[PDB]
Amino acid sequence: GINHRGEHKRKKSGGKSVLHRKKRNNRRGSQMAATKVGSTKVVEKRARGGNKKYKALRLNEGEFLYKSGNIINSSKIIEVMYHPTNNDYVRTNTITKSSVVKISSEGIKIQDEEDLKEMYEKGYLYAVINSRPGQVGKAEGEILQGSKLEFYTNLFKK
Amino acid sequence: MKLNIADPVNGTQKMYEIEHKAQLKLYNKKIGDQFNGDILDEKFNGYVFEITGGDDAQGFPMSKKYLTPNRIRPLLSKGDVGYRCRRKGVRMRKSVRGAIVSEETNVLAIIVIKKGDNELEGLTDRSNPRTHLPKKDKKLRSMFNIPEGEDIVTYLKDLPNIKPTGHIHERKRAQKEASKKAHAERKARNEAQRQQWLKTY
Amino acid sequence: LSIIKTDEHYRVFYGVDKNFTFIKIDKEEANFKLAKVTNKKVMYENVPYIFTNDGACFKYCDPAININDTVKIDLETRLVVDYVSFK
RNA sequence: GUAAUACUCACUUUAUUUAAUGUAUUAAAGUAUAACUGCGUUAAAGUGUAGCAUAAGACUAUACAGUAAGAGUGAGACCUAUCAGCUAGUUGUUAAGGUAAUGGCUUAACAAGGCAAUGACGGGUAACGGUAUUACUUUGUAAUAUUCCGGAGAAGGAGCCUGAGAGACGGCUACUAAGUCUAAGGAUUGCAGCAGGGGCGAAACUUGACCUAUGGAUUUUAUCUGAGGCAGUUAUGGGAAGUAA
Ligand SMILES: [Mg+2]
Ligand SMILES: [Mg+2]
Ligand SMILES: [Mg+2]
Ligand SMILES: [Mg+2]
Ligand SMILES: [Mg+2]
Ligand SMILES: [Mg+2]
Ligand SMILES: [Mg+2]
Ligand SMILES: [Mg+2]
Ligand SMILES: [Mg+2]
Ligand SMILES: [Mg+2]
Repeated sequence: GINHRGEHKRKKSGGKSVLHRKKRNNRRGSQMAATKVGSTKVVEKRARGGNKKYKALRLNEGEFLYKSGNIINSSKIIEVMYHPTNNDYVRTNTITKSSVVKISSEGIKIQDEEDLKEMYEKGYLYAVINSRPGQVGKAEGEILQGSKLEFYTNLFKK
Repeated sequence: MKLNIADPVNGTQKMYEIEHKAQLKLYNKKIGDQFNGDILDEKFNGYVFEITGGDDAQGFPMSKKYLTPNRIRPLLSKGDVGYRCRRKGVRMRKSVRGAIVSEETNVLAIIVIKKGDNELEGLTDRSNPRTHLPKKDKKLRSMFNIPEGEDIVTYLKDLPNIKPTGHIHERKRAQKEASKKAHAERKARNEAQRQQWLKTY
Repeated sequence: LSIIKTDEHYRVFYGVDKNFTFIKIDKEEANFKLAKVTNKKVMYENVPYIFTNDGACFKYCDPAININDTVKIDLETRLVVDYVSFK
């Protein structure tokens, strides 16, 4: 269906290329699975020689880590704020790797810092994903603190 | 059409023939729907009947899940109605018939739910005896209340022989405990070496 | 290799002209076996290990045995008995 | 079919997967369908409804060796100027998806790069690459379907299931070119496998016996084996010899 071969592309000089064999099963691809937000759902895959893969169609209640106090706690996922490569994913609410989100601060026990205090009055905090959702099958990430919060907030919608 | 009927409580099945003027009553009825036997004949008064299968004039069977009057050709797989497999994972096309009953139905398979007034001389009268017994000892002991666990002997004392399967499941259950005996003593031998290995160093 | 009948034992190594030979040996040599270490590291739960050429694993050996030294396998208790260093 | 991505040689894979093998570590009552019995169907090819039908089975995880395979870098290889400019996912940066895995392999955003008289880009081949092996030679040329290693295809194209490993064709689905059976409703075929027939040509053999020896199928002493042996037809060639003393 979808191949990853290299025999079809042009040469370094720009001349055309010619094929001599059919499509092999060794280089075999799949379509994109866009992980949405909703009620949870996980389907299984079969890879080469056993080795089962997990893909997540609709994800909820991802895990996150507090960097200062060094504890890990679960939270809900509300909205997406920024996506690096394509800016259309923010209106469709798809979660991929390295895309910042907005999480509930209910179970989280935060320390007293100047920056997080004003958002902690409301329910929301910020986090950034660090795991492949479509292949591992679950999201994990870090909570934004310090100058890392200064970098992303210049890129927000405003 | 000629109807096929069977008795689930008696184990007898028989065939019968319909007049033509009762055949138009049975049109547009999905497989799996009950109907009263009064509209078919006067002989079948008080009878409750249910449709469960049928064949075509060319021999093609009728499916359950397709909901059409005419012929269809789907890609069947293992276990469906119409295709009996001979290899593994090998699926192919066939030709089946839809669920609803029209003028091209040739025979019908009909179950008996509730007996009417009159008894059938060949269907409802005689009973056919059962033929096979379970091999599992736990349900074999429930029908014949014997506590001393002489399954073949007390059946010979009751005397058609039945061969139980309690010997087979006992064999691998003995072999499963056989591994745990030899595996556990292995953990003692390396620990006696380990404490001895740390005495010098 | 040996036959249980007739008490015949042989050691297998090459001759002189790159061919396989079989040399009859004694019962005092019939016990043991020689091999050569290729790799050594510490496995799970802090247990040392030494890996030979054929793929046997051995633990809790003498710390004076290095990566390239040879061992002497008893072949009946499957325990490392003697070693010869590399120099 | 492919003028090089295929092949040969020298390197890398900390960027990857491996059923059957070897040595080790770990863990441990309930629930279907067959064969069977019994009622049937159609020209054929195949298929259906019952007997709460009834059996054996199914609901541990990893290391390191060992075989097998995938993916990269560089160098070599026919004729043509009456073929001198060529290339736009083309060259690069950032980010993501996907694969067992590196990578414009695919997609967003930005930029203008990349190759050439040391022959780019085109055209032709009556072109499968090396090699064991033959000739002719004073630094080496020419042939190499033929023994062995490697690659590609099963009328032409595309797509996929099972599986450790197939884009498989003595496995399945569709279209195109050729068909065959019928009670006219439908059903069905791939001899570049061994014999054999037809066509084409100047041009090439028995519709034969068998597991004796070498091997393969998860222990191969009795199962299978047109793989592989043993015989018949032919001035394809090379030897040891005859037709007298
Ligand atoms: Mg049944
Ligand atoms: Mg683009
Ligand atoms: Mg050649
Ligand atoms: Mg042909
Ligand atoms: Mg093949
Ligand atoms: Mg092939
Ligand atoms: Mg094919
Ligand atoms: Mg064939
Ligand atoms: Mg032939
Ligand atoms: Mg000839």
